[PDB]
Formats: sequence, structure tokens, C-alpha cells
Amino acid sequence: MTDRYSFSLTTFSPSGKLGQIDYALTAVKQGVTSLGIKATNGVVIATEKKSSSPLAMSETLSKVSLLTPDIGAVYSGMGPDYRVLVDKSRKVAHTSYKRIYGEYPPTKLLVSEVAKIMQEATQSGGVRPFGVSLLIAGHDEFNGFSLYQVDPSGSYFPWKATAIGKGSVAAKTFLEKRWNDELELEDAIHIALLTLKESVEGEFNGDTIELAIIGDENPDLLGYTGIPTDKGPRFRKLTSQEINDRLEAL
Amino acid sequence: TIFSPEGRLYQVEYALESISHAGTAIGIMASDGIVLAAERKVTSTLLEQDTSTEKLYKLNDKIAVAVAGLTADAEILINTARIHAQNYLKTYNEDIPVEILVRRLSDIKQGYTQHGGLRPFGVSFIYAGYDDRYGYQLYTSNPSGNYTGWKAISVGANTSAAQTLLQMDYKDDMKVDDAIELALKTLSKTTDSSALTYDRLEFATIRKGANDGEVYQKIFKPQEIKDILVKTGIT
Amino acid sequence: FRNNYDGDTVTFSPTGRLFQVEYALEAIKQGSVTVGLRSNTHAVLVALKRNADELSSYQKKIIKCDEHMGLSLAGLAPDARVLSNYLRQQCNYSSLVFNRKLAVERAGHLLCDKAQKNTQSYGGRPYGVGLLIIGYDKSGAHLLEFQPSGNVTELYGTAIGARSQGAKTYLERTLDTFIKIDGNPDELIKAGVEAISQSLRDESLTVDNLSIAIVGKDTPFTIYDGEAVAKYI
Amino acid sequence: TQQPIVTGTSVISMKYDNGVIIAADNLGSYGSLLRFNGVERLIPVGDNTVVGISGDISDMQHIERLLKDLVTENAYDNPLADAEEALEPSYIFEYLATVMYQRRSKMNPLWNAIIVAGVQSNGDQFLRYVNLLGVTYSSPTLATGFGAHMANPLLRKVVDRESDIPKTTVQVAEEAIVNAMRVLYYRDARSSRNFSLAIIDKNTGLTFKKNLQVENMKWDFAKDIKGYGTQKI
Amino acid sequence: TTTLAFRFQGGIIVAVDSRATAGNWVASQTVKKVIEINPFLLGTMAGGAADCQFWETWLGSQCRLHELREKERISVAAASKILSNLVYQYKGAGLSMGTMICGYTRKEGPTIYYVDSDGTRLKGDIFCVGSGQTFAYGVLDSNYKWDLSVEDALYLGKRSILAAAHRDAYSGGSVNLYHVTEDGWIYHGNHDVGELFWKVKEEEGSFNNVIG
Amino acid sequence: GYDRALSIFSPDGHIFQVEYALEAVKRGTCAVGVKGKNCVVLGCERRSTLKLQDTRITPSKVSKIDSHVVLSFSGLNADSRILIEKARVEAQSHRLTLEDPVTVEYLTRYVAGVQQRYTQSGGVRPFGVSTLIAGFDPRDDEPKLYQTEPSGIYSSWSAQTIGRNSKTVREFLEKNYDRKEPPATVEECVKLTVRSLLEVVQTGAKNIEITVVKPDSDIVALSSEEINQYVTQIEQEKQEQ
Amino acid sequence: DRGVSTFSPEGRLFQVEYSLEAIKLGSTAIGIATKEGVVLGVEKRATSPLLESDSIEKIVEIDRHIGCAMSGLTADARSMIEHARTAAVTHNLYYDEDINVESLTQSVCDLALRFGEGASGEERLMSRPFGVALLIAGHDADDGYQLFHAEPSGTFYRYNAKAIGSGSEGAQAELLNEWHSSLTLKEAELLVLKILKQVMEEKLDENNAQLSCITKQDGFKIYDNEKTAELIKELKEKEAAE
Amino acid sequence: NSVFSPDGRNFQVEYAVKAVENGTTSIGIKCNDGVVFAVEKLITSKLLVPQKNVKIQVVDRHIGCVYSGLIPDGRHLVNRGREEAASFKKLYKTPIPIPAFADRLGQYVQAHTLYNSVRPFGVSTIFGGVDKNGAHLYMLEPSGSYWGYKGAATGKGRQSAKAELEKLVDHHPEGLSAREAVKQAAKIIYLAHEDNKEKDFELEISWCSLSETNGLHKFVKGDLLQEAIDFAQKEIN
Ligand SMILES: Cc1ccccc1CNC(=O)[C@H](Cc1ccncc1)NC(=O)[C@H](CC(=O)NCC(C)(C)C)NC(=O)C(=O)c1c[nH]c2ccccc12
Ligand SMILES: [Mg+2]
Repeated sequence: MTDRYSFSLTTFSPSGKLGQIDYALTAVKQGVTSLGIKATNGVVIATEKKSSSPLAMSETLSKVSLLTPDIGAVYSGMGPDYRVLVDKSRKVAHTSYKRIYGEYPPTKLLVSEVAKIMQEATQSGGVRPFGVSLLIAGHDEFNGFSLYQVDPSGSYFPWKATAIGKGSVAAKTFLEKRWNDELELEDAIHIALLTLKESVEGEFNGDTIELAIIGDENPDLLGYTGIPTDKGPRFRKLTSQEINDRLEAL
Repeated sequence: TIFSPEGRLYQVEYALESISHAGTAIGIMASDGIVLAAERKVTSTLLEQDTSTEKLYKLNDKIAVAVAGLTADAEILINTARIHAQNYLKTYNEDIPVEILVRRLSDIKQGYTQHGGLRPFGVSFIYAGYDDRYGYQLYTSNPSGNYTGWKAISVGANTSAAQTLLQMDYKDDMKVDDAIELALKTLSKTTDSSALTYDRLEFATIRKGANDGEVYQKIFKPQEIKDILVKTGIT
Repeated sequence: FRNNYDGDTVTFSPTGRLFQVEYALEAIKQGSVTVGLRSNTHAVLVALKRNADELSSYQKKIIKCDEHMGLSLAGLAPDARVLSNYLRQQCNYSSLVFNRKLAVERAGHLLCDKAQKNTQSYGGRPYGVGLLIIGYDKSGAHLLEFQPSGNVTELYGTAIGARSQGAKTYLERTLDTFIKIDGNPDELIKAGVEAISQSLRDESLTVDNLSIAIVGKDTPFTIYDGEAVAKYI
Repeated sequence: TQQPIVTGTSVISMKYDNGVIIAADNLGSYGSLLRFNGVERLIPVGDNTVVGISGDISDMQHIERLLKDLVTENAYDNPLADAEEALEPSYIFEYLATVMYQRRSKMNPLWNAIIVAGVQSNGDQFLRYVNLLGVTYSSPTLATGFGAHMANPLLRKVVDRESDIPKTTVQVAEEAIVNAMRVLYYRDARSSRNFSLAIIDKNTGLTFKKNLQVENMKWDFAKDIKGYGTQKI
Repeated sequence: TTTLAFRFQGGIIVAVDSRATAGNWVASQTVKKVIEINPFLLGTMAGGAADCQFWETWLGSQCRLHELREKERISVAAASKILSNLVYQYKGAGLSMGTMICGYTRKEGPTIYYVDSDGTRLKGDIFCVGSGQTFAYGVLDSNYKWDLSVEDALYLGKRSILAAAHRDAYSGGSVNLYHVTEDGWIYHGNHDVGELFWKVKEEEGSFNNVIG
Repeated sequence: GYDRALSIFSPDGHIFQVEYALEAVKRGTCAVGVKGKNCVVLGCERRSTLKLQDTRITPSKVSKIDSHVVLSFSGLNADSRILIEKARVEAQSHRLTLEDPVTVEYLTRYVAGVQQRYTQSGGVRPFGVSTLIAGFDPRDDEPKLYQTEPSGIYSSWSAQTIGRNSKTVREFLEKNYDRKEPPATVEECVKLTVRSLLEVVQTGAKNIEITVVKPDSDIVALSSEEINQYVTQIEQEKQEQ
Repeated sequence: DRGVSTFSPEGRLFQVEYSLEAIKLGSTAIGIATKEGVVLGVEKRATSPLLESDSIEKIVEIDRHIGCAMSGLTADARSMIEHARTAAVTHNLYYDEDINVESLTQSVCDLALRFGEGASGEERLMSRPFGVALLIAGHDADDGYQLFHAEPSGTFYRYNAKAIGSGSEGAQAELLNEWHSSLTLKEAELLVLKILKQVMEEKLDENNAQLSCITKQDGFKIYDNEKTAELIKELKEKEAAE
Repeated sequence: NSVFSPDGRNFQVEYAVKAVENGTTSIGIKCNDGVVFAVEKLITSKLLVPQKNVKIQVVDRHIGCVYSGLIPDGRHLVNRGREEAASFKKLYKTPIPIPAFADRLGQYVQAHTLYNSVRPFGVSTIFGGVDKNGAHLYMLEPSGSYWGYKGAATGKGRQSAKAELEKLVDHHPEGLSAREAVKQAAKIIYLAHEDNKEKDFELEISWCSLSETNGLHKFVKGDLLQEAIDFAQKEIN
């Protein structure tokens, strides 16, 4: 019953810092590495499944999420914050876009809405900022493939390739060295695997690594036939087996 | 919101202090156009220059803003400014005069200063616009909700340094092309980087529309910036 | 212990105490003395009114709540106005809806509950007034003492305010005599007026000083001030 | 806006020397269908009051729930709930009359005609009527629906004014009620042979009689009636 | 009901009848249809009695409030507009009123405003209002001149109400007369139609439809 | 949402936030008003710090509230816009309901009331603004000049000044303003107003702005050239002895 | 700083006590009740000689039979006056009569209570107590001429005579000695003017002090400057002959 | 209130318990077909009217509540219990089962330990009665914690009360009649008064029993009360 903190919990300090946003960014730093690489014909987003218990079934906890048939997200930072942001991102894609124009939002606009939701946790009364950074990759007819980072402050930036979390500095270095504008999706997936092995402590296989792509349309995932102009999602989560296949010729 | 014993607003002053660490944005007004130029905050090789707009935004067909501060705060305000321009267009069947839009935005910022216990927006704007009453105009607004009109101005880092340079070289009879040169030279002199390369800039003009009698906002593609940087002899 | 714990009504001290409520209790002890007592047929309030100045009016301590009920006050006077207005309404509501005179006991319960909410809400203070309530209902005469903690007790007699401990000891001794004073209003007022005297360092209680109220079997609640109290001084 | 669905016909009542009598049949009609046959339309409240209700049965069941809540609520924090602070007929009545009038004023009536019968704590008879409009009245005899047209005239031949009430015994009053119930069964198409009757006496208390029947009916003369004018056989 | 007010050389004449009706029932013959708002302001009443009584009494309160707030008497224009705006809030709810606000101020001179429950507000020199309005108009308009003496103007007022009192079933009782000056209303008495009619017939030679 | 009290009483009986609001006015640019026999002149200083401004479009210090009343201020510029907007709404509302423009006293009492309200409301802070309200009542040739402050106190002045160094210019006007002999005309009334600012400005170029209000809604701002000629004549005429 | 309606360990409301301190810094106001009327007088106290003193409104009409004088944070007094006037005019509307002086005072004191937020039990549309005290004077048929002191504590007292503001400690003792039941209105006027002259920091004249009274016959009136001046030759000549 | 300490405690609730421990002692005893409630009423002064400051409260018709600590807090809780019981009866027609009622109070007390703008209740409450399937007795702490009990005690004399309660559970394992339980409650209240012997006390007993009160809550008064007092007076010496 009723809130006593109807004031901003994020305020400016004498030096100009927004304390709570910095502290949230530190929470992202402690988080498991995730990364994204943009190709000519796709985007790859990848991350490690740091399991809490070997008694836990790690397939019941996805770090890589579909947001629209052509947009997926990954994060580094606080898992539960990510989980609720995914729900709101899914919802806002419908309420602010699909229920208006009868189609899914382009990547930049959806990222824009998520950014807005995060900005509000930075200005509103009685809340702390979200403790996560998201990488959001997608496709849309008029913009093609794209990749965005969203930070706890609500800031977003487009990337050719980036990494967030623990070893992000070493991984960005590793990516700047390897990225070019002629990469096919398979090349990007390969680079994503190499980059991620540096980060991973333990086993490095299709059960401990989580990987998804925004590629071409998967008509076999649509669920129905008969409408030619409907071709299926571009978001595709790679299977454990599909990952192990690419680790043999790694 | 509260006053200090000095008669100052703490949170506003601290917001202003935040802005002085953001990339410099420069606005220059000439008789036949306006220039907006801004320095992108320390970037990386892998940033997508092509699909990036962090400092320059279109408000309507005749008005644009350069941003210094938190981008997410600025998008909040930009969005309401866009709505405000459309409400005016719907009400009067005329494009909104620049000052009216600027005053509104400034009033929103002022509100956060005076009631509600929320933090102010950490944003300073340079507005560049044209209308049939005052022709070309340049305004500035900061977190306090104050706004002033200028012939040339800067916000963000090194405003003091950039302001002195503009004061020296500015002349009332300038054409846009001379103003393009002035803004780039000033950013070059005041950068905290080695060189002022294309990948670290956003650039835009509001001109008399190539050849027409109408008004055109040109937001420079990265390649265009590279050219206009050679022309002015900074390469 | 008293340190960071008396900031609001919404915080317990490490001893389990509510200091804001205890501080509210201290405004009662600061207030001018008032006495209440009863027999089987009548109930009486006696109060010492207090002036600000020799040029001023003595301020009233006695408020009527219904034809069969009223109260005296010690502490923050404007708080007494708030609480008696509520009590006036509760009395009124009872007459209109049920055609029933409010039991003095229920009036006690209602005041307790109202005080209580103010001992648990953030940003609100507790009431800072003590009250003595008298009435004649369907089960005779009654006297109640109200404390802003919300504790209300039924008594044959009592006193609140500064130096009230004297009057209390007197009534404690007088018990078996005044409980029987039936069918003689003037004798009971006299026993009340004598009780309030044990609480005087002040002076000799003048025609302006003294405030008396009575209610009973065939007497609506009535207030006496000025020349009408002379015959008791 | 509403309309009665399942309904229960007359409630009839009168004062005698030492108390009140009230009766109502046991039928719940559904328009012209005599649908339900074990319906109690007399409601004892405590043991000094019977509420008799006619009109809409769903609204009647609502008023039952209210009366039971009233008894519960009166018992709360009340050590005299079965003595001096028990619910009186007049309290029960005023309450319902308040409810009825508020509901009609909100354009959402309880579609009923109600008679409250009982004895006050001072021994006085209480007999009062309230209906869906909030109209209230008292009389030595009260009846609702058809009862007002047919029972009152017979009952008034016994108690025509206030001074006829010392003069009227329990036996005469009950006799008159029972006869009037017979007349109602003869002429009211929505009435029933089975009824309940309650006596509230200042000495006896409450006597509640269930499963009473109309007896001594005259039907033999029917056999001589042939045709509708000229027919002889 | 018949009420009138007119401006002339020497100020304002205000005259009203005093009959209250409910259907064809004569409820009263001695009713007050002028409200004395302040010593310089008058209000007249036609239509719903409660509506008029209540809202013009309310108007007096608002006018008084103005005096305390502005340290000056309210203008006729402003007083009428308060009632006009109130009545407009209630439009379509079924308020029923026909009203004249008549007074003097230095800035305005003598002023008449007509205000009704439709929300109409008009400044004018001559108004007749109520079921008897047309009858009063017939006499008033045919004998009106700007330069009428005070004595004549009071008589014309009185005579116009008598006319309407005679012809309109819903008017009658008595005439109440007022003169408003620079200094500023003066009451000019109650005149019972029972006596006034016969007096006027005799002295004037009019009312020849009437036998005896 | 948020209605926590910020303006409260001190142990010695001041409202700290109101007092600190006064400090904000103290650092605001200077403003002055003096009234002639048949006019009221409004003068304001503009700061030297930034001289690359566009004067065509920058909000000026003297604002029209209605066609016969002006307002100037010292303190937080942004705060002043809120008062000016509300005063303007009230002015139109007054014409709409009373069928007459506001008196200068009425308008002042309204602005002062708004200022007062923000000193006793939860969640809000007082206005860091003091105002000078000047003009002519409808159909009246007698000039009016009022001053309001953050507390909501208001009063009328023959001449007054507010803002930084106002203490000096007040001292000046106290010596130089005579109540029986006011300035007789517009020309000489402006001159006194410029003289009072010249005590504080120290070159006043386009650094001084003037507005003259005459009866019957005749309000005119002065250009640099008209002001220049006043400054020129003041230091020239006052030199020899 | 913790809370706005917090009790002290003594059992006093912090903010109420402090508001009483603000009243002490105010201009002096004095009222004297007689059987021929009540006189209210105030020190105007101009902050500068350029202030037009007749624009200083420290004595206000509430209704024909009620006036009042203020001392303290005088801007706070506007909404108190507005409420008072509305209560009086409203009462007359509901009841076709004059509101009793005492009843009007109680109303003003009810308004003063409503600081805080909306305390659990009802609602408070105000963040701090008023920082102004009122002397409320008038006449009614039941109690005749009356003088009340309205405090931001919500309490009020009737007085035969009362001073509020900066000079109030000195003025009250002076009033203790000078007041008697018999004073005429002319004697009361003169005493207010005398006591103001003593406590004022300039020399008292018709521009830095203001007089008013309330009589049954003429109601509440603020004396113009000519009338007060002619009471100040009078007080000078009276004290000079003593 | 909403503040967890570094070791997962709530100091505010722990402080609320100290207010309870400071209170008068009160008890409940579960018998073979019902429940008995008893409480110590301190006689502060002779002026207190005997039998007239009733502490034990009824809820609906079949539930009694007794409590120790801040009396007003207990009343606040009982008002809520009554609203809560009426609302159950309104929708479900049957009177509220005791376990159902326990949780209602439970959830409400627990809510007051979630928010910085509220304090926990300063009482422990002993309550119960008869429902569809027997007698139940409950005790409820400031934290909102509650369990079923065979016997319960709270307040100043809680320790000795618990010890006498434990002895009964041992010497009577075979289900303690309603009439015995009343007698014993009087005894136990007498034996917790040893701590506060400086001031005199008054005894209040109430009961809800299937065979003795028809499952309704009644106050023990008259001859039954005196008989229980005499038993306690005899067994104390
Ligand atoms: C303007 C004025 C001011 C003061 C005095 C007189 C006048 C002249 N006006 C009238 O006489 C009007 C004529 C009229 C009738 C219907 N429509 C519009 C106009 N009469 C009314 O308003 C009457 C007045 C009345 O009967 N008053 C009683 C009283 C004061 C004379 C004793 N009320 C009624 O008829 C009346 O209230 C009702 C009559 N039947 C009703 C059923 C439900 C509710 C109300 C009524
Ligand atoms: Mg325990």
C-alpha cells in the first residue's frame, strides 16, 4: 500500500555523474559475456550459459530471446531484469506497432521503445535502473540487417560487431581485428565461436554455449502454408547439435 | 528542485556540469542558411556510422536540433517536440514558428526544476530553424529551462573556448558556405582527439533548397562529411 | 534508544516504544486540570479554564456532543474540536439511522479506533489531547478517560492535566461516598469542585477560572460558566 | 429500474392489550404460477421483534441477511447485547426505513412492503410499515397488498382506534387474524392455505407458529349454483 | 407574470406584477418579483419562482463578494454576466427564468440588461418579460418617449403592468414600482389592482370593454 | 505523485526556501521602474558576458500582459515565463467575465497570489522571481507601478528597482525622485531611468533597454539609437563644475 | 529535518511554534474592544521612503460587521481573508442574517488547521502553518462588540485589548494598565495611537500608521488620512497638557 | 519495517515483540469440543469500574480473540477480522472456518511488515472457536506468524503460563472438558500474576464450546466465574 519514494532515486552528483546508472553499468561488467556480429546476409548473437547448478536443466533458461519473428535479443547483467524487459518489449511491439500498422516494427524503432522503457527507470520515482545491457539484432525490409546495444541509461548505438559483460574489452579487440564488410553469415558464426572461447572457463560445446541468428526466412517454422507473401521468421536459435557441428571444423 | 542558500538549484547545476563532458555541438546562422555540427563521443572502429544519429535530429521539415547530454533524455523531449509541431499544424494549418516550439520544450524542462521531485533532463539543445516571420533562427536551451537566441553558439565540452573563436571570426554578412568552414575549424581547434575525422562528426544544413524558394534540411551522409572536410583544408 | 526512533509514529524504539505517541501524552500533562466523576444517577465534569492574559478570555474545556453526552479536554484544544466533531457525527448518525442514543461505551470504542489510525500512518501525527467523556445512556451514568494512545477506560472518577495527581488521589479516597450522591446534582458538583481543589497551586477558584458540566437521568448535558457557577465556589 | 419476480402476497398484523400479532402465508408466486410452497416470510429478530415481508422474495432474502448482520454487529463489544442494549423494534424499523428510502432515492428499490412488529423494553407495542417508496406509517392494524383491502376492514371492526387496544385480548386478536387469513385465501389468487403466525407478548415473549392451515371453509353452497343467468340444470 | 424596465431622460423605471401561478391555480397575489441587490442594483423575476428567487439571491451574494474584493460596487454589465454565465452552465437542465438587471454606475450610466435561461444577454432601453410581456409592450411602446417626466414615466410603468394584469390570466395582484437614479433606487409603492383598475378607469376614460 | 514539503519554518521564524528564492532575485540582472506625471518607464540591464546574441528573437525582459499592462522581473528567467503566461490567461479571463480589462492592482494581486501559493504547497518550490508591474487602469490617466516578490508580498512604488546592485540604484532614486515636483513628461522620465542604470551598468550600449507606457494602451519599446542619444547626453551634460 | 507535524519531547508541534516566531517579526497591530465599538490600529512600516504607504493593506473588511488586522507574513493572510469573506457572505445566503463574530473566527481557525497532507481520519491542502496572526473585530446581537486573536495554532481567544507583532511585549503591558470597561470610542482611538507611537521604530504620523473601527450603526470603516491626522493634533495636545 | 538486516532479520518486528512482552498476560486453552480464553486485567486504580473494561472480543458469533501489547492495535486487528469474516459469510454463506480466519488475520499482519510507510502491529493475538470440523486455537505474532496450538500464552507472564499449559497437555492426553478448561484457565492466570503482584488484577474468561455454548462465543459470568476464581484461589495457596 502506497509509495514513500515518489522522487527520483537516480540523481546528479556534484561532478555530473548519474550514480545509479554507473552502478548498474558495473553490474553489467560482472555479467557473463555476450556478443553480436553483423554479416552481409545475417546477424549472429551469442552467449555462454553459465549454469548455477549441475542439477539445473540449462535448456529451461534461455538467454537468447525472440522479440518479433525477425528480431532477437541477448544480454549481460542481471537475468531477471532481462526477463521482464523481454516481456515488455514483446508487448510493446504489438501495442505500439502491430496493432496500428498490421506489421512488425523495424529493428531501430523497437530498440527505441526498449530504450524508452529503460530511460524511464532512470527518471521515475521509487525505482532503480535496469541492471542489464542488451544486444538486439534484427532484419526489416527497408533497413536490412542491424545490431544494437542498449545500455542501462536507455542509450542505444548501432554496431557492426560488439561484446558486453566480463571480457568485453578483449573481445572487442578480437572483433576489430577480425571483422570486415564482406562476411557471410557462416563466417560470422565462426568468428563468434572463436571470440567466445577466450571468455569460456569450462566446457565449450553446444550445451554450454547459446547462439542465435537473424538470417533468411524459415518457411518450415511458419506453421502454415498457402500464403505466398508470408515466408517465416528470420530469427533462428541454433540447436546444440548444430553448434557441435561448427566446433569440429573450428 | 530545492534552492541552495546561494539561491541556486543544485540538481540543475549538476545537470549542466554533466553536459560540459558531452561532445561539443556548434550552431551557426547565416543570411541564406544555418549550420549544425557536432562531435561524436569517443567512438570505436566497429560503430555503424551509416545508421547512427546520436546528436542531430529532425523535429519537423523546417526545424532540427543538436543535442549535448544524455541521448535517452533527449529522445524523450524530441518526441514530445515532434508531437507539439504536429498539434500546431493540425490546429492552425500552418507550420509551427520556431520560438513557439522552443518555448514549449523549455517549459517542460522548467517544470522538472520547480515541482515533482524528479531529476531534470541532462540535455542542452541547439535549435536550428526557418519560418516566415523571423527567417533563419538559432536558439539554445538547457536543463534550467532557460532559452536564448544566437547568431552562433556551442554547447557541451569547451563552449568557452569555442565561443571565443566564433566571436572572433563571425560576420553578419556570411553565406552558409563560410559558416560551414567556421564550424569545422572551431571543432578542429577545440577536439580532444588528434584529428577531426569524418567518423567522429555529425553535420547538417538548412538552406534555401538547392534551387526553388523552399527550405531543405540536409543531413550529411558520412561520405559527404569526408568531402566537405577536404574542401575546407582539414582533410 | 531515544536517538533515531522518535522521528515518526511509524517506528518502534528498541524497547518497543512509540515516542511520538509518548510525546503526544506530554501535551496532556501540560494542559490545565479537569476532573470527572459520577454516581448512579448523574455524571459531572469540572474543569479549570486557563487565560492567556488578564485581558483575555478563559478558554473553554467543555464541549457538548449530544443531549446525553459531552466531554472535557486537556492538551491541544484544536484536536479536541476535531474529535468532538467526529463524536457529534457518530451520535447523530446513530439517532438518524437507528433512532438510538449512542452508548457511551461505543463512543469510547470509536474514539479509540480513530486515535489508533494516527499511531500507525506515515506523515500523520497522533492526537495531542486527553478527554473525559460523560453520559447518561440506557444503562445509567458513565465516565470515560481517553488517551491519544487510543486507550479508553471506564471509571467512577478521574482527572487529567497538570497537577491532576492530587485530584485523582482525593477521588480514590472519596470513592464510597460520591458513588452514592443519588438524586442530588448539587452535592455531586460540590464533590467534583472539591476534587479539583487538590490540584491547585495556582490560587481560590474564581467565577471565570471554573467550568462545570452535568448530565443525568432527567437532565440533558448542560454547561455552566460565569455567574452560574458562583453558587459552588 | 426493476420488477418483482418471485413474490410473496399479504402480511397482516394488529395490536392487542399485551402485544402484537403478525401473519403471512408460505407462498412464493412466479407471476400466476404458485411455484414455491415452504416460504417463511416472518423473520424473528432477537426475541422481541418479527419482521413481515411481502413483495420480491430475492429482495426479502437480502433483507434477511441484513437483519442477521445487524444482530451480529450489535453484539460486538457490547456486554449488554442480551439486556439493556439489545436491538429494539424501533431501531430495526428505523434502519430498514432508512435503507428503503435511500434505495428508492437511488432509483433502485428493494421491491417490498414490510411490517415491523414487536414490544419495546418499556412494554409498549410497536407496529410500523415501510415500503419500496420509503413511505412509513403506524396504525392499530397494518396489512400489505390484498390484506390492506380485505384484512384491515375486518381487523378494524375489533381495533378501530387507540382506546380499543386495553380492551382486546390475545384470543380475540388471534381469532380475528386467523379469520382474515381465511378471507384472503377465499379471494386472493396469489395466496396459500398454509401460513405462519407470530405473537409477541410483553409477558408470554415470542411465540412463532409454523404450518398453520385455513380451516372451517364454506364451500357447500357451490352445488346450487348453475350457469351464469338462465341455465337451470 | 409581467415585468418591465425602461430607460428615459430621468433614469430607469422598473415595474412588476405580483401574481404567482401553478397551472390555473392562483398561488399568491402578493409576491415580491424585484430583488434589491444593493442600493444601486435591481433584479426582476419571471418564469420559475424557485429558479429566480434562488439564483438572484445567489447573485446578490456574488455582487457583495465583488465589493469586498475590489473595493467598489459591481457594474451592471458584470453583475448580469455572472448570472448569464451561471445559467449557461445549466443549459438544457430545465431552468426557467426571464430576468432584468437594472442599475446605475458612474462608468455605465443607467443600464438595463435582459438575461434568460437560454443564455441570452442583451443590453437595451426597454424590456417586457413574462407571459404578459406583449400586453405591457402594447401600452408601453405606444406611449413611450425619451423625454417623459419622472411622474409620467412612473405612471406609464404602472399603467403598462395594469394592462397586462387585465388581459393576461397569469398576471395580476398588485403593481410594485421602482425608480432608479444616479443616487440609486427609490421604491414608489405597492398598488393593488383591485383599487387601481377602477381608479384608472374613472380618471382616464379607458377600459371601455368593461361593463359597469 | 510527489507533494513533500520543501518550504518550511526555521527555528527563528523564516521560511528558508523563500529567503533563498530572494537570493536568486539578488543575482538576476537589474530592473527598474519610475513613474512620471503621465507615464511609467521600465528599464532593464542586459548582461555583458555574451555579446554574440540575436536580439531579434531573444526573449526580452519587459513583457506585455495585456495591451495596457507590462511586466518585467529579476531572477530565474525560466520561472518568469510561468508567471507571465498565467497573468496573460487571467487578463483575457477578466475581459471575458467582467467585460473590462484588468486594473494594474488586480493583475498584481493575481501574480502575487500565485507566488504566495507556491510557498505553501507540497512538492513545489517558490518562484525565484521578483516583478515590476506597470500600466494604466482602463479609462484612467493616473500611472501605476507595483512590485511583487517570491513571498507573494506586493506594494505600489513611485519608483523601485530589483535585482543585482538594486541597493545602489534605490539609493540613487531616493536622492533624485521628488514626489511633488514627479517627472513632467516622457522625455525627462526616461532620462532619470537611464541615469539610475548608468550607476550600475558601466556601458550602457544596447546594454540598457527601455520601455515607455502611456495612457490608453500606448506601449512602445526603444531602439538602440533612441537609447544611445540619452546615454550620450547624460555623461556630456554632467561633467563641468 | 525529518517531519512537518512532529511533536517535540515536550509535547509541542515544532512547526506551529516556529510560525509564532514569524509573527513576532511582523508589524504591530493593536485592537481595543469597548461598549461603543472596537478600534483596530496598525503600523504600516514602509521598507523604503519610495513605497506608497496607502497601498499597505493591513486592515481589511470582512463583512459590514466584521473587520480584521494582520501581523506576520502578511501574504499568507490573503486566503484567510478570502475564506472569511466567503464564510460570511455564504452564511448570509444560507440564513438571511449576519454571521456571529465568534463563528467567523472559528471558521478561520478551522482553515488554519489544514496543514500537513490529509491526516488519517478525514484532508489537508497545505504544507506549512500560516505565518500570520489576526485580530478579528466586530459586532453581533448576542455578544455585542468583540475582539478575537486568531493564531496559526488554530486556537483563538477573546480579548478586551490585544497587541500582535514586534512591539507586542511592550504594548501588552501598556494595555494592561490603560484598559477599562467604561473607555469611550474616542478614548480607545487615542490609546491605540498612543501605544503605537511608543513601540514604533519612525515617528508616528498619518502615513506610517492606520486606524479603523467597527460600530453597530456605521459598521466597519477604515479612517482616511485626514481623520487620523486630526486625532494625532489631538493626542499631542492631550499629552502636552499632562 | 521493509528493512532486512545483514543477517535476514527484521529489527522493527523484533521491537514490536518487546511491546507484546511488556503487555498483560493472556491465554487460550483447547478442550475436547471447544476453546477457552482468559486474560489478566490490571487494576490501575480503585476508580476503574469492575467488569467494565472488557478485553476479550467476539468476531462473528463463533470466534473469540484475546491479545497482549498495544490494546488499540488489537482492536484495529479485530475490526479487520470482523470485516474479513463478514465478507466470507457474504459470498460463501457459511460462517468462516477458524483456519480460514487465521490466515485472513495472518496475511493482514504480514502486510504491515512489507512497507517502509507502516509499522508492524504491537500485539500477539490468541483466538479461535468451533467450525464444521471441531475446535481450533491460534496464536499470531507481530511478524504475521501463526500456528495451531493446544494451549497458548503471551504477555508478561507467558513463561509460567506456558509451563502450566505444558503440564496439562501431559496429564490429560485423552482429549479436558470445556468446564475443566475454564477452571484451569483461572488457575493459570493466577499462577502468571506472580510477576505483577504490586498491582491488583481482575480475571476475564470467555469460551466457545459445542456442548456448553452450542458452538457460539459466550462470556463466562456469574456462578461459573466465581467457582473458577475459588478454584484458582484455593490452588494458589
Ligand atoms: C418568477 C417569480 C418569482 C417569485 C414569485 C413569483 C414568480 C412568478 N412565477 C410564477 O408564478 C411561476 C409560474 C410558472 C409555473 C410553472 N412553470 C414555470 C413558471 N410559478 C412557480 O414557479 C410556482 C411558484 C409557487 O407556487 N410558489 C409558492 C408560493 C411562494 C407562492 C407560496 N411553482 C410551482 O408551480 C412548482 O414549484 C411546482 C408545481 N408543481 C410541481 C411539481 C413538482 C415540482 C415543482 C412543482
Ligand atoms: Mg508467547
